[PDB]
Amino acid sequence: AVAASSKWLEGIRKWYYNAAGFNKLGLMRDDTIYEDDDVKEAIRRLPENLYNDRVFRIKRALDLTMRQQILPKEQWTKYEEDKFYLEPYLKEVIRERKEREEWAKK
Amino acid sequence: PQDLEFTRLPNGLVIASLENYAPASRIGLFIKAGSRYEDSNNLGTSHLLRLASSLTTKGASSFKITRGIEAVGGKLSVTSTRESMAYTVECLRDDIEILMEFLLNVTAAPEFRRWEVAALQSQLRIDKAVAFQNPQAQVLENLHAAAYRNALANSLYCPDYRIGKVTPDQLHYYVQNHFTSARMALIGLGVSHPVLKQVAERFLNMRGGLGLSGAKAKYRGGEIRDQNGDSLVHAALVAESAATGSAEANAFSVLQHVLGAGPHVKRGSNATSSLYQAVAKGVHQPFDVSAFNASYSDSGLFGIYTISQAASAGDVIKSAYDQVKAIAQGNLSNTDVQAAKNKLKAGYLMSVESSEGFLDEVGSQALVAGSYMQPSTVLQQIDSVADADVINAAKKFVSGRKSMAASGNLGHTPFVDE
Amino acid sequence: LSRFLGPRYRELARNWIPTASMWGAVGAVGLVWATDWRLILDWVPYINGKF
Amino acid sequence: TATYAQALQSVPETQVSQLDNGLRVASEQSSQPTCTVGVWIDAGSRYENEKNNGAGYFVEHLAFKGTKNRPGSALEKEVESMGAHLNAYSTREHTAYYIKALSKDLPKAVELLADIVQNCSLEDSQIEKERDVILQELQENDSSMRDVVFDYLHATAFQGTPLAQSVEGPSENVRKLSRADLTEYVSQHYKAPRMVLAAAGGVEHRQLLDLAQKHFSSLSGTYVEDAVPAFTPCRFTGSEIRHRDDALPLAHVAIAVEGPGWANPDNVPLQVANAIIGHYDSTYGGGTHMSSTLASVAATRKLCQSFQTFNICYAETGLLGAHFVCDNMSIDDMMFFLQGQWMRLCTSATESEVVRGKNILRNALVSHLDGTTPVCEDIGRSLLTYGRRIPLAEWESRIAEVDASVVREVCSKYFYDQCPAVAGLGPIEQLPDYNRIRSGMFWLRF
Amino acid sequence: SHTDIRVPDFSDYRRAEVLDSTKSSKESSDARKGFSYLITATTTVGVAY
Amino acid sequence: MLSVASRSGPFAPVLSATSRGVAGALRPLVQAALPATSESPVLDAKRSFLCRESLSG
Repeated sequence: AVAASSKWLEGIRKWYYNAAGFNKLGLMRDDTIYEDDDVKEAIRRLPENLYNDRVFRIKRALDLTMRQQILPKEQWTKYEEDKFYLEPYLKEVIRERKEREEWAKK
Repeated sequence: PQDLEFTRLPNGLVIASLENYAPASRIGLFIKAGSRYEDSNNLGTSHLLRLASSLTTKGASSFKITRGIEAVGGKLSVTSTRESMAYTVECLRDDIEILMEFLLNVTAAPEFRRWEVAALQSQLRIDKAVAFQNPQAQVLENLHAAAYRNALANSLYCPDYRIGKVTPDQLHYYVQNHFTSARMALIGLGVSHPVLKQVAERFLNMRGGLGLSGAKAKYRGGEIRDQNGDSLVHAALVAESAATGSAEANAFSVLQHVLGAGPHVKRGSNATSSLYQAVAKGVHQPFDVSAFNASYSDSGLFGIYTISQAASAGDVIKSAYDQVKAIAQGNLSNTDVQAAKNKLKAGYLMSVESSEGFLDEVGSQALVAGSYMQPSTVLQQIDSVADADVINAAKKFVSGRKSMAASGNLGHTPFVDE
Repeated sequence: LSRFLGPRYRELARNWIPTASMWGAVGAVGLVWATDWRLILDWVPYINGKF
Repeated sequence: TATYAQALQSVPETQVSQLDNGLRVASEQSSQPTCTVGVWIDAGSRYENEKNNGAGYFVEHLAFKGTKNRPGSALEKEVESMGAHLNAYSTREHTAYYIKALSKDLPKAVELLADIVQNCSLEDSQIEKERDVILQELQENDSSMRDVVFDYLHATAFQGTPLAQSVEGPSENVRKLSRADLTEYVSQHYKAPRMVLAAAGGVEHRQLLDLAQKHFSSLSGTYVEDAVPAFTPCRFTGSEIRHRDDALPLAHVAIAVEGPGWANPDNVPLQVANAIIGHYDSTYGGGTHMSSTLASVAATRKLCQSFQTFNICYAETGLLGAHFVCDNMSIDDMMFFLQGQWMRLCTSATESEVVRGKNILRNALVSHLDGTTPVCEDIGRSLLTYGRRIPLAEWESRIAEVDASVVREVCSKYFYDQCPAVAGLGPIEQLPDYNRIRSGMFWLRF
Repeated sequence: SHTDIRVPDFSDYRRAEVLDSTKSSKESSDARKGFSYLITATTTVGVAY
Repeated sequence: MLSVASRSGPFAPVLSATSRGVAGALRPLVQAALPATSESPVLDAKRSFLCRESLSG
């Protein structure tokens, strides 16, 4: 939460984004999350058009990896255009699980 | 004592409370909503709104509502008719201020999330099939569709093509236009009067006036037949009568008890029912007859209801209809009008006896008339009905245009023109 | 973590330590019968099992 | 602003009197313009034997159809012309007749009730006509599956006793019950050290007592015919009845252990325990979120249509258990999860679940006493069961004593290694074997 | 009808004193279910072989 | 002012949280089965009759 050196830390976040390479397969950040029972409930709560966009991006990246190839550089996901589409649905599923758990001990 | 405190807020809300000293409390919210306010593009929205009382709201999740009410042993229920919706909460006297906050969240701040509304659509099919195991449920929905062209023709249950397609935006539009403060009555039975008022300014912040202007109901004289495999024939035959809260409506109530409106003795032969004795002169099979009455804010229906075997259905309907003609040309004894007034008075005092019947009686008075009347004022209106007013109500039935609905094996049932 | 901490977790442990020491003491006296544990064989000398 | 404690003290009291006859007279005044008044009798099918098992239900049919002073339909015309209602019922232990009327027609209502229980005519031509109405009612009750299965449970739990027979009787008794069998039944069981005259609503006790001396004192005030019968108890037997029928769409199962009688103090912690198991139906609004474990599971997996727990009491013995309705591929998982809840209460029962079960029972007994007809029935059968009316303040001090270790103790006494009784109505091929049901009464860890 | 269904007599099979169906299942389960279940007692202490 | 349920005959459905779905006031109207042969048929889906609303405690 520093205010003067949050330009330094904005550059480290960009460096780590490029060094990880899901953008070279045309993926977004929320495509790569590990699917536990919590994440599987947020997936089935998505609207139809966002669910269909996610199934095609994953299928295309799984096909590039079978061939040991990547996309042309003009089609790499940019750092400022990655949409965190799954994050508001996941925070609500987790908040409901904490409430069933505080109820069971009290 | 303390008969009732009655207050109108400056934007329409009606608040009424009675302080008993009973161990249990009951609180109800009564709204002018219901199936007469939907048009042909959103049929069945009121049925799904009735089933959605324990979904997530802005102040409590769906887990907290079910767990919080069950922790103190309370109840929550919704009752609807063609013109009204009623939300009721009851528990023990020390817990009632916990359940009041839940009731104001269900009615004044609902959310309608997509994934919860989509899982509820299959409940519409279960609730309708349970209700239609009674053969009177489908006959009485077909009778309202035969009698009207719009508004009161709409059923209480969602149509079959429409199950699966009630959207969250249709639910948001219905509540925003019909659940407003000038259409609402808040009625308390074991609470105080200043505590309900402070509850009332927590939903006086929004939904401030009248809603929209449903249309007048136009009368249609129609017929709906339904051939099926049921073992008995149900049939109903009505005409247009009189609206709730007029001097002719009291005359139709007296005429219902002259003809007969249900038995008083377990397994008794109905010795003082006029309709039952006339049918039993020539029909020696099992049957049942009754007079039917239904009063609304701008119209009413009155007629007869028969249950018979299939080969006897025309004999029963003609014998019953011939008895109403005898009354309409003057044959009406004075000791019969007096015994009908006794059954009507005693039935009214027995129906306000429990806490559920009393709360319903006060809530329907506040929506239609905007006041409360004691049962001694009601009992005077019944005694002021004259014998000529009862004969005049039986002439309005006989000369009026008929509607009909029937179901069963209809191969010996008459058509409405025969 | 706090997913397992609460007044309900060791609630049913306090109900199950009698079902626990019986988990343990039976297996502890089960370990002498199997491999002829001879320094606890005559812990009580009434078992002269070895001839 | 009162409190729940202050409101229980303000409930009016019941006043009990007695005639030289032996008849008891009880009432509760409550300010209203309507009233209910009736007569409760200690008669029932557990007092009949094999030759007259239909007789007490034949007599309830003829009670509203003519006396010596009011022949035929003159009783019907007199009840209806004042706006009153007239009802009856008949269990295995009790019989009632009661009237709902205005609190101005109480002198006429008490005169009508005394004529019914003392001077019923029982004429031969009405007897042959009523024999056909009863034979058609037996066929109508065969299509109610809950009524058939609860009759099976009494026939197998109490096999060789008079508590096994049914209220209506078999069809061959109905066809043979003569007139002399019915007049002998009335002269033997309709006696007044055995009757209670109850009333509730707007009623004065002193006016009710004066009307009882006027109309009821003609009953003979002793036990002549020297019939002092010895009350002999009824054994419980663990056993089973299976009715296989594959053309029915759903299956009905009921399971019971032996419970306590009416006056046993174990009854209050045993219905805090049944309120923790609960009830369910497919039209309920909040499944998968419900506090009961059996209700939350049957809603999530769609395991049944409905279930409910029961606690049925008699003088010396009783039935305690549950009933459920499901399809043919679901019976085995239903019996597994239910027996796992009985065993989790014999051990492991928490203090937070016992607070919820006490709150449910407080609400159920004050909500049952709303109106003059449920109050008048609570007066008339408490005086035949307990000898008095337990006030609501005394029920509340017996509920406050219950804690988690009381519930954990009383459940182990009645459930833990006991032989249950089971009844089933088809399609029941997956109803588990009796050896596998009986093994489900003991545990694995504890 | 279903009211014509009664259980046939099982008194050919019962534990001897429990056949007296007048006394009720309170003293006749204190000492009825155990000695052939002490046959389960010796079938373990002897199962150890 | 007088209710739908005050004059007898128009319909009402009720829904719960813990109790069963109900319909109407005078639908199972008496002297229908009391002259004989009205069998009540069995379900593939429905509610429990007692509604639990009436148990003494």
